Amino acid sequence: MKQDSASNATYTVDCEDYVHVVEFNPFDSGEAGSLLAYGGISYVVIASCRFQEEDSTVEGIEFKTLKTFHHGERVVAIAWSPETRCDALLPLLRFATAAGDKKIRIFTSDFQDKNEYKVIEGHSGYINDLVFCSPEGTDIASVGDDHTCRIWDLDGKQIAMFILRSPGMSVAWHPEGAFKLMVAEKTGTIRFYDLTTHQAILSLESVQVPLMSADWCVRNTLRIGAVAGNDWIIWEMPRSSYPQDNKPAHADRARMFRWSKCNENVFATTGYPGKMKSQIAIHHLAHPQPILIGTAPVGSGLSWHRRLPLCVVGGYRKLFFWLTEM
Amino acid sequence: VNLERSYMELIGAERETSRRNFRDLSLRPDVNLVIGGPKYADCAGGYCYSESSSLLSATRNRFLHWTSYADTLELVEISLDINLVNNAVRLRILNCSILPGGVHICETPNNIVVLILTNQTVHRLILPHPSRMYRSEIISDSHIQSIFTDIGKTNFHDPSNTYVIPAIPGRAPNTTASTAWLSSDGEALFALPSISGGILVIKMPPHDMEGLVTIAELKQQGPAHLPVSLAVHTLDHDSYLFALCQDHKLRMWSYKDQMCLMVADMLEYVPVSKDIRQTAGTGHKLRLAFSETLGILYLGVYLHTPKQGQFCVFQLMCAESNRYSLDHISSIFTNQETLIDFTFTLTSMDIWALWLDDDNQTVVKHINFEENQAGQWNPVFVNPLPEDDLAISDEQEPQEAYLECLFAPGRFTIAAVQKAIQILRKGSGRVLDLSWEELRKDVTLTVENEIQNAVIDYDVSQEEFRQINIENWCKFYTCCLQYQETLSRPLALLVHPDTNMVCLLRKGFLSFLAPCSLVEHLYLVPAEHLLTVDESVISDDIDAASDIVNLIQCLRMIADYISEDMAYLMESACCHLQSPERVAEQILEDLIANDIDNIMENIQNKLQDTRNPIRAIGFLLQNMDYETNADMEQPQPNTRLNLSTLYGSITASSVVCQAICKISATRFLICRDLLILQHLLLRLGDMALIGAGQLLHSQQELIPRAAQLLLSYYMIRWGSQCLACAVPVDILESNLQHLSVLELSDSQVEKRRYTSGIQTIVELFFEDVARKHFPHVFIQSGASQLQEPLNWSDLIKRITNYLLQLLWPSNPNFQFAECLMRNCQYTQLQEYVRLLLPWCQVNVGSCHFMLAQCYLVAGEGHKALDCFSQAASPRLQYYNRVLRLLEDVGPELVIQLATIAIGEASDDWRSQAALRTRIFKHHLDMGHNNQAYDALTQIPDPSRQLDCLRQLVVVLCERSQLQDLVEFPYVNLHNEVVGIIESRARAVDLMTHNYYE
Repeated sequence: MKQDSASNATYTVDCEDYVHVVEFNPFDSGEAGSLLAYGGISYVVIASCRFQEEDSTVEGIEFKTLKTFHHGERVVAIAWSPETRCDALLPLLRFATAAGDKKIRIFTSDFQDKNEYKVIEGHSGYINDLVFCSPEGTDIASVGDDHTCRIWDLDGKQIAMFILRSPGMSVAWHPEGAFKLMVAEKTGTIRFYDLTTHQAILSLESVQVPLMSADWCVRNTLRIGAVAGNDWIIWEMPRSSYPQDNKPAHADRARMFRWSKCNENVFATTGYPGKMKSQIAIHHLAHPQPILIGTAPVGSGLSWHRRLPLCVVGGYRKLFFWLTEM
Repeated sequence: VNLERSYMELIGAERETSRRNFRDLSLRPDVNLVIGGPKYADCAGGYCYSESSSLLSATRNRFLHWTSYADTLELVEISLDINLVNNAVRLRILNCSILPGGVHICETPNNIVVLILTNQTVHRLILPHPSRMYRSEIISDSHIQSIFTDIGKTNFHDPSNTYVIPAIPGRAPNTTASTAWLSSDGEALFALPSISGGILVIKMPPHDMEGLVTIAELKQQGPAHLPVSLAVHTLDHDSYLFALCQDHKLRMWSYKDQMCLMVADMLEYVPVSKDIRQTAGTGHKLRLAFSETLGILYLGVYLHTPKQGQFCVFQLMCAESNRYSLDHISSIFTNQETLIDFTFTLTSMDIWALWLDDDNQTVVKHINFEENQAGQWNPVFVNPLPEDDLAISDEQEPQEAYLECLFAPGRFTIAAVQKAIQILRKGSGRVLDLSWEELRKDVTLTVENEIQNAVIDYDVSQEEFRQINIENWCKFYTCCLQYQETLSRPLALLVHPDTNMVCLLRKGFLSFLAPCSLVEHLYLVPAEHLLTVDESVISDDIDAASDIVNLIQCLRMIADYISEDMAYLMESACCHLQSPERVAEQILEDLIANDIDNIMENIQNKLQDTRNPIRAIGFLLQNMDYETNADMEQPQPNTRLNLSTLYGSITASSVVCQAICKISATRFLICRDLLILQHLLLRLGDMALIGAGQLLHSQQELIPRAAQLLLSYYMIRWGSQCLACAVPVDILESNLQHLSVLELSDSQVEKRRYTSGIQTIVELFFEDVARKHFPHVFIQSGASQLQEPLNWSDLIKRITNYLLQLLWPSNPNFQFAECLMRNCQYTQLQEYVRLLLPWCQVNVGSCHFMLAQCYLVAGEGHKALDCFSQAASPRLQYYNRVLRLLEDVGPELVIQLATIAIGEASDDWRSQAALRTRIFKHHLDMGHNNQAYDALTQIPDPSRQLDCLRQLVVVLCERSQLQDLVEFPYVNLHNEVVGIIESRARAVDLMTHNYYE
């Protein structure tokens, strides 16, 4: 009976309220720090994080809240826009959020007094995940429990609607190949839609159900990672629609899956918020067991740093950061 | 008497991926292979045990059926109640061709005896009767073996179970007539036509006695005397052999006396033409039925004439001088359809017959040959073959549409898909017993490989790729449809005399016949047979009956002109939550835009003949409504254990749920045509065909009601066509753990059977929930008398209506959504509650509770709040639950949520207090003195400030924040704090305490 030594968070940042979702900026903003957005009960905070591993002048972590957006509803999923930049010439901050009111709110700002938000309506069921589905950041794709994957442009109009057979639980844009959108249905079926033909190219099937998350590997666009039930699942295309690896992630309902943006072999999965403290179990493809197991006492949301090997899990009034030694 | 005129076919889907493990047995008689032997057409039949109608017998709801092609016999035992283990046998009599109608099953109080006739050998098998295999009533349903379990131990080479027919006098060549039976002494006898025109009777000794087989030839003879159909009837020591021969004469034979006792010309009853007497009757058939309660033997004979067939039923009359004569009961004519088989029952006095029309389509009809005033055959609504072409929308991907059509419940059988695969791959690879999911992936991969091989160039246009996709999938679909057409050929009919259970035996699967409700009967009957409907059956008011008939006529005239585009538009509007009223109006405008043949003027003319059309609308919408009141009384746990297995097999579930599917589909079509007709009456009401107040009633109450019924039937249809997903055991167990926290798991985990078969969510609901309540539905109907025989018609009707009332998602028990939160199909669950909640008013609180659980699992806890609170102060209770979780972390959030809870607090001050204690404790541990103090003052308990302050000062003196201690402004209880400190400090020692300082 080896007691798994829960890893303490390398850095901890205090917040004002519960963090329901947290998402780093996966794109280049022009600043020395890597942006971060976390959605609370009724707000959305944009911050700039600078760690010791980037600058020896920073002792620990330097967390600076840049702007606080009033939302009014619980934030369940945040999507960053590729046009997000913090340059002094013409700063522009754009991102999309889904809320508990089944609506999408595109916030635009220049970090100065100009702040606009737009509400997009049309979802007949709650939205589970949304991502920006164009390299220019012009379209927004959201999947939810109305059994639909919709493509919204920036003006709130619907471009296309792909009918799913079950609630989409995670949608992701192909990092390199254009016009290929991945939609992870809850009953295990992962679908790849073509945004120019509005057709489905190919479907993958998980051996376990329900499928709670899916994410692409930015460093290897052939590997797809997911979590279905208790076990994390990995596919490798165009070889076969069957899983390549299938090992237990959490003792109870692995929920979120996020591929590392710096290593093509590391991925973190967060246990479900329930009877146990929400556990993060960071894995390595070469190891049968997680290389790091941390306990976020209640954690929803998981995002990986763009350059460092550093993952974040928004907890209760706390952002827990975990460094995975490469 | 409920004249259940029209029946509907329910496909008993053999959806088990594993072929019933056909125990292959090869019997090798000492007979050489005759190259060039006659090829017999495939045949089939069924046998139903005695006492199958009894509720306590061990043969309850059990029956045997068999299909026999060239040299093979496939026996299957089916039980609607419990799944039988090893219930299939494939007997291959090598070098011998099994006769059409050469298999006869006979029953004894200890054994079941199967008598097989071939072109050269005759066989006899002996299997244990079901009442003798099981001596103990305590047998788990999982292991009840079929009587074919121990067929491998019987010696088939025993010369008492196998005899070779001699060549002289021998059997006539190319003849199919054959009969066999068990005598009163247990001897197995086999009769067949002789070369000389008589009957050749081969008699075996009893199975437990040693004896020599005896051969006798009954003779009265050219090829004109050759029997075409033979049947036997055993009377107390004797076997009366009836011979319907080529020369249009019926001959009754006595085997004991070996003398022909009656000769009856069959032509004295037909409207003779001179040409018939010179043509041989190769198409005649003969069936006998015996009524034990009356001691009457009925003879149903069919006369194949190249111009018009004829059914003739006769009663056998015995004079005092042992002279037998036929009495004419009825003569029924038929159309030019080619008969395949026909049986007639003596409990309902009906002639069941199966034909093939001139398009080779399956046609089944039935008729009452005693109360036949009109000469009309009541129709059976046979499921049509899948459509040749599949319509694909430009937004629908061809792959998904074709997979959904091929793998839809009830469309295609596993064998057709497997055969299309086998031929598409051009390989002789051993097809394993592939699961349905693996079969789907195999189809996808094979047709994808065909697509990639069809794409020669690298620069294919997207439209060109779509066309190649459609073409490849259409080729696959056409091959699948060819093989489903071959596997759907009709072979024979099996009717049960006691339970009225009728079954249609097809070459590839078994299909059950069920009685059709009045609405669907009137809607689906052809137009020529609608003008002759007995208006007394529809209503006691002749005027109301004529109104409903005219209304159904117009309902069909609207349906006969709805193209596939309008039907798909209505179905899409139902899918995307569009309003079906405006959609029906748009379809009406398109119809009036395309009224080329003046159908609209005819609909107007026919509605003019209607006196009260709104009364007819209200009648149709009342018979199609299963909205139940909350008086579904909960089950008392004292149900007799013998009823828990009633209709519990995969076949019974599939048949009942196909009944639900077909009823929902038909009534969806009726409500669609009814909405279109209602918008029509609105547009026409302006020209004074309906009154103002009547029109107000129609547009205020009748159209929203029709739209709600249409959404409801689309809901039940989608539920009956949506496939459930395979859930691994680890996830299901973690789920049943997660719900023991919420205490929805009362039922013990009693080895949930591996559902290796494909089941829709309606079938899963039927097996898990709806089947446990059938004993009480049986008991409440006045069935306290355990002697009444089971009736298939009434039982299937009550079961379908009860499953529709539960599937009208109004079930106050609410176990479908409770289960879909219990399983991890939260998906079909959110869809169910979503498509459900707007229109059904019962279980709103339960729907909201379960939607809250789905959102809790999806990670959305605040909408779980809202749906738990609509589900049910309850809001305060869920707030307390969420506060427990935040406190587990360790507490600004806790503070804020507790503050909201104060406003909502109307009942639990105790819960408030505990949460405040926890907040204070956390804050003090973290080091926040003032916040801890605030949480403290808020506590509604009598003396916590005091204890909490003791804790505070001890912790502080230890933390040594004594300057802060000095600075703190003590309250009115300043003198109290000082006193407590002093007391404690003087009570304790001086060495380990610096409290004096």
